[PDB]
Amino acid sequence: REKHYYIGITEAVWDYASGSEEKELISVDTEQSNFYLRNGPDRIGRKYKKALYSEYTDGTFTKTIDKPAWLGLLGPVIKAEVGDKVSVHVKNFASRPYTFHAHGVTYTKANEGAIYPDNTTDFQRADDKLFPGQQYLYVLRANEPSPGEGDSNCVTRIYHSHVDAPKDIASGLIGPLILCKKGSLHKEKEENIDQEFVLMFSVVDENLSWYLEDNIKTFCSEPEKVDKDNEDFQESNRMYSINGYTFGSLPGLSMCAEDRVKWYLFGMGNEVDVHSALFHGQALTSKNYHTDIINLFPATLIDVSMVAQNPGVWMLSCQNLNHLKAGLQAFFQVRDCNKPSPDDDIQDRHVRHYYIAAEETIWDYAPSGTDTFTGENLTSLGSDSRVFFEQGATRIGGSYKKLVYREYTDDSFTNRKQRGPDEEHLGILGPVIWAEVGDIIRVTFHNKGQFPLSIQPMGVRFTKENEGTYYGPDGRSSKQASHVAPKETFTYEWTVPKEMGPTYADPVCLSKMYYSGVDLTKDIFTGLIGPMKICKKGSLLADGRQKDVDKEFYLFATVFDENESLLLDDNIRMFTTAPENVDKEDEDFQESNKMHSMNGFMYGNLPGLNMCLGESIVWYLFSAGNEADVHGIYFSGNTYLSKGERRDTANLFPHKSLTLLMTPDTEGSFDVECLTTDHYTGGMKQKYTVNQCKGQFEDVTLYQGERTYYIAAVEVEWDYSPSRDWEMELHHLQEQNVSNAFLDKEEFFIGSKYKKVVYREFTDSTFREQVKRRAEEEHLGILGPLIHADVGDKVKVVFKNMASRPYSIHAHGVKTKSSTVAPTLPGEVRTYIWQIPERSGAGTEDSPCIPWAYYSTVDRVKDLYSGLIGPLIVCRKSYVKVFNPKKKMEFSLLFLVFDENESWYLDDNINTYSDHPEKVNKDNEEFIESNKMHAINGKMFGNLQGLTMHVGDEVNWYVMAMGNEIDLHTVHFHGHSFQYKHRGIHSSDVFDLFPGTYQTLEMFPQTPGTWLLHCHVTDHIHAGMVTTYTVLPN
Ligand SMILES: *[C@@H]1O[C@H](CO)[C@@H](O)[C@H](O)[C@H]1NC(C)=O
Ligand SMILES: [Ca+2]
Ligand SMILES: [Cu+2]
Ligand SMILES: [Cu+2]
Ligand SMILES: [Cu+2]
Ligand SMILES: [Cu+2]
Ligand SMILES: [Cu+2]
Ligand SMILES: [Cu+2]
Ligand SMILES: [Cu+2]
Ligand SMILES: [Cu+2]
Ligand SMILES: [Cu+2]
Ligand code: NA
Ligand code: NA
Repeated sequence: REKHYYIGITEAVWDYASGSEEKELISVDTEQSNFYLRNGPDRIGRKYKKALYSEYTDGTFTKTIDKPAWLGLLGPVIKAEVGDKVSVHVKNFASRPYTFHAHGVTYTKANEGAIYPDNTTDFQRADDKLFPGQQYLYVLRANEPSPGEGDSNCVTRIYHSHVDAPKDIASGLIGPLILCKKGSLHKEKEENIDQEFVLMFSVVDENLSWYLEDNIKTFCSEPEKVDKDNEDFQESNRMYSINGYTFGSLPGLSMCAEDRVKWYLFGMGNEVDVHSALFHGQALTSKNYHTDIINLFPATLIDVSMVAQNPGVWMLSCQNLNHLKAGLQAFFQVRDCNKPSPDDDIQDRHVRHYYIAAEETIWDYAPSGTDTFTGENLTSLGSDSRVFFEQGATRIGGSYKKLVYREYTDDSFTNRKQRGPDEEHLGILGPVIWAEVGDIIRVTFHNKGQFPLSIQPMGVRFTKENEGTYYGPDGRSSKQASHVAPKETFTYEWTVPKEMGPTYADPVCLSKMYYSGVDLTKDIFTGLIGPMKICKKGSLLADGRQKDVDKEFYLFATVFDENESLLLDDNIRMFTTAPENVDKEDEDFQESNKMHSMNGFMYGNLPGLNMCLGESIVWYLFSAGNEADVHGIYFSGNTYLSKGERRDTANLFPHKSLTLLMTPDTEGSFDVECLTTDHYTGGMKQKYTVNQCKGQFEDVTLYQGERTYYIAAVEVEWDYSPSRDWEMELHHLQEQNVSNAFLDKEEFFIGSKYKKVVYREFTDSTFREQVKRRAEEEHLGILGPLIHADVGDKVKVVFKNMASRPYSIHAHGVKTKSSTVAPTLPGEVRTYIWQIPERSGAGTEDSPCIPWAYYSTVDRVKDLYSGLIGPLIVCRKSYVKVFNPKKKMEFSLLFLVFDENESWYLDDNINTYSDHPEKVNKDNEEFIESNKMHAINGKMFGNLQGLTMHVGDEVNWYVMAMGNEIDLHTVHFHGHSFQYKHRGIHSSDVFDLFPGTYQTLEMFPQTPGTWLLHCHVTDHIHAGMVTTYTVLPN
C-alpha cells in the first residue's frame, strides 16, 4: 500500500512553558523554575528559536495539517504497516542544511538522509544534505522484521535530521514513525485502541542547538558577562521536558476511564538522559509483562499499553530525582465517560495491615570499620574508602543521623515487630509491605521525626484521598495523606487490583517499593524507602513468604546522597569538629557524603545473605536516585532467570525494580557487587554465602565435551585511531572544522597510542606462536579471542601472564569449583576450569547462543581499563536432526569508554608519549578528559573495520557494555533492524546497553551498502563511538 507524507522544516520560536504555574508540581519552588524559565540579562528564558518539522497537505507546502496538541515540538506522526511503501516529501525552509532520516524502516543508500563516509557518490548523496530551499522525496519501505511476533501490533520508531544528528535533534528536528503489523490500522489508528500518544523524554540541550548564538542575540538583554562555558548558564539552557514542554505545561493528554491506550515512548539526548517515566495511579504493561517504571535513554524505543482507570488528574513524571526537580513533569486527565467497569469478581480478599513509623537512627554504613573484602581499615591513608569514611574538621564520616521506616505490632507504636534472621539483610530499608492480587492494604503511619513525611507506594491503587504526594490542580483539599506532620498518624488504604499484579507471563511476585512523597528528592536519601512485594492470588503463606521458595532477599542499590538529606544540618553539627567552616557547595565535601551502597551497607558489611546449596531463591532488586544511579548488580559464581533469559548482572536505574530466580549450585562465599566502575570503587559490593547444610555426594555436576584454549595477557602498544581519514572526511561532509580533545597531542597530551595489556590467543601450551587473526576476526579489536562452548562442556583456559604484574581470566555465566579466582603471576601459566552446565547457557527465551564477558579479577576496575576483556559464547547443545548447512556470521562489539586515567600503564604512557611529561597534572580536568577514549572494540571514528557481510547472511551480533556510570550505550545500526530473544520474537534498531549488559542480536542483511553503526548518545557519537558495517550484494 503506497503512502505519501509531505513534511517541511521551518525555523520558529518554541515556548517551553506556555502554561506557567498555575501548576502545583512535585519538589519545585519559584526559585527552581525561575532558574530555567525566567528571562534575564545573562539568561535566555523559556523561548528559543528552534528548527521544527511540520506537516503539509501537498507537494506545494502551501498549508499545514495541525499537529495534535500533545505532540508539542515533535514532527508529525508518520504511520507505516508491514509491506507499505512510504514516500516522504521533505522540503527545507530553514537557514542551514538538514535531512530526514528514518529508523523503523528499509531505505537504499539514496534514501537514508545521513551524511558520512560510505563510498557513495553524487546520485546518492543528495538525500544527505538539503540546503535552504532544497527538496527531496525519501522512499521508505516497511520490509524488515518490522514488528516481531512478540511485539505489539504497533511499535515506536523515530525520524530525525542527520547532518550532525545530535546538534540537529537538539535544534528540534525529531519526530515519530509508528510501525505496525499488517493490517492493524483503520483510518490511520490502531483498531480497538481508543487513544494513541507519543512522548519524547528529553533534556533538550539549547547549548547544542545551532540557534544558540541567534538566541543569545535575541533574548540576553546584555550579551557581555555571558561566558558560554559558565556552568550555571549552560544548565539554564537544559529544558527537562516531554515533547518540549517543561514544568507541567504539556497540554491535551485526556482520555476516558476504560480507554485502551497505547503510549509510544522514546528518550533522546546525552549522558544526563537517564529517564524513569512514572504514570501515577495507573497500571501499565509492555511485552505482556507488568511495568511500573519506563526507563528511557538516548533513542530508547518502547511502547506500553494501559487501560485508564481511576477518574481524575494524574501526574506523569520522571523519577530521576534531578530531572523531577528541574521540571520534568506533566499531567494527564482520565474523565468519567460512564463506560462500563468490567466489575470483578474476587473471593476471600484479605486485609494486610501494617504499623509503620518514621524515626531517627544513627546509621552506620559500615559497622566493622573495614572493607570486608580486603580486611583494610576504611580510613587508611590513600585508600578509596577514606574519601567517604574520613572524619575530622569538615568531614562527617561513616555514620549519619537518618530517618527510617520501622514496623510495630500495633497503633501504640510500642513493640517492634522484631526483624527475623530472614530480614537481617534488609538493613536500612523499611519493612516489606506485601500483598496478593485482590487484597486491601492498610498502613498506619506515625511520624516520630521533626519533618513532615508520608508514604507513597509505587504500583498499587489509591484513591486521591490516600495519595502520598501532593500536586495539582487535581481537586484535592485535604493535605492529610500527603503531609503527615511531626507527631500525627495517618491510616492509608490502598488496594491491589489484578491490573496492578503480575501478568500471565510474569513471575509469581513483583518487586515494588514505597517511599516518602512529601519531598521525594530529599526524603528517600534521608532514608525513607522500603520494598513492596505484590503477588499472584493464592501464592503466599500466612507470613508472606512465597510458596515454592526457600528464601526471599531484597536489594536496594543507590548512591545515598547525604547532601540531599533533610538531616544534613543535624549531621554537620553532630559529626564535624568544625561545622562553621563546612561549605556545602564544595565538590570534595559533596563527594564525601555520597555513600555508594546496598541496603545502606558498604564495603562488604551487608549481613544476612545466607542460603543453602540447591535452595530456591528469589531476589527482588530495586533502585532510586538520579543519573548517577546506573547499576549493574553482578552475582559472581551463579546465574539467574528472569523472563526466560539467563543473566548474572541486573541493570537498575531510578525506580526500576526486578524479580530474579536463582538456584545456587556451588558452595562458597561469593560477591554480589555493582559492576559500575565508580560504584564498586565507592563501596557498592557485598558477600552472599552458599552453604552445604548436610552433605553429601563427592563429584556430581555437568562435563561431557572438553575444550582447551591457550590465552595470554600481552603488553602491547594500542592505537585507538591509527588513521584519521574517516574522521576528517566526516567533518568535510558536515562542513565543520572542530578540534578533538582525545586524539590531538596539543602541547603535552598523550594522543591516540597507549601501552595497554590485552588477551590474545596462542596455538599451544608453549606460548611460542600467537594465533594469526583471520579476516572474520579483524573486527575484534581490543577484545580477546572468541571462546566458544556448548552446554555440557568443560572449558580449560590455559593462561599465561606475559605482562608486568598479576592478572587473571574469569568469565561471567560460568560455573567453577570455588569462589576464589587465583591470580596468575608474571611469567606463570595457570589452568582455569570453567564448567558450562545448563544454567551457564540460554534460558528458554534466549536465542541459542548467548555471550558472557571474560575479564581479570585481580583489580576489576583497573584491569578492565588497562585492556583485558573478551567474549565467551555459550551455545545450546547441538540438536539431533539437522540435514544441510546455513552460513552463520558472528560479530562481537564492546561499547566502552576506555578510561586511560585508570590504566596501570598511565605513568608509562605519560613518560613515553607526552612531549613534556613535567607539565602533566593528573588531576587536571582537561587532561583527564583527553584520556577518555570513547570506543567500539577499542577503536574510534571508523577505525573499527572488518564488519563485512553479504545479502542473505544470517548474522549474530554479540553486543556488550562494561565500565562506569557514563557507559550507557544505545546501539543503533543504520540500514537494518535486528531481533532478539528466542526465534527473534522482538525487533528493534536501537539496543540499550549498560555496564554488564550482554545480548545476542540477530540480523538478516538485505540492503547493500556501507552503513553507520554507532552509540546514540550525543557525547559518545561526538567523541568517536562510531564505525560502519558493509553489506555486499549476494
Ligand atoms: C583504623 O585506624 C585508626 C588509626 O588512625 C584507629 O583509630 C581506628 O580505630 C582503626 N579502626 C579499625 C576498625 O581498625
Ligand atoms: Ca545517501
Ligand atoms: Cu537516530
Ligand atoms: Cu528524566
Ligand atoms: Cu505496578
Ligand atoms: Cu551501581
Ligand atoms: Cu560516585
Ligand atoms: Cu554510548
Ligand atoms: Cu538511523
Ligand atoms: Cu545515525
Ligand atoms: Cu565523554
Ligand atoms: Na546570555
Ligand atoms: Na532557559
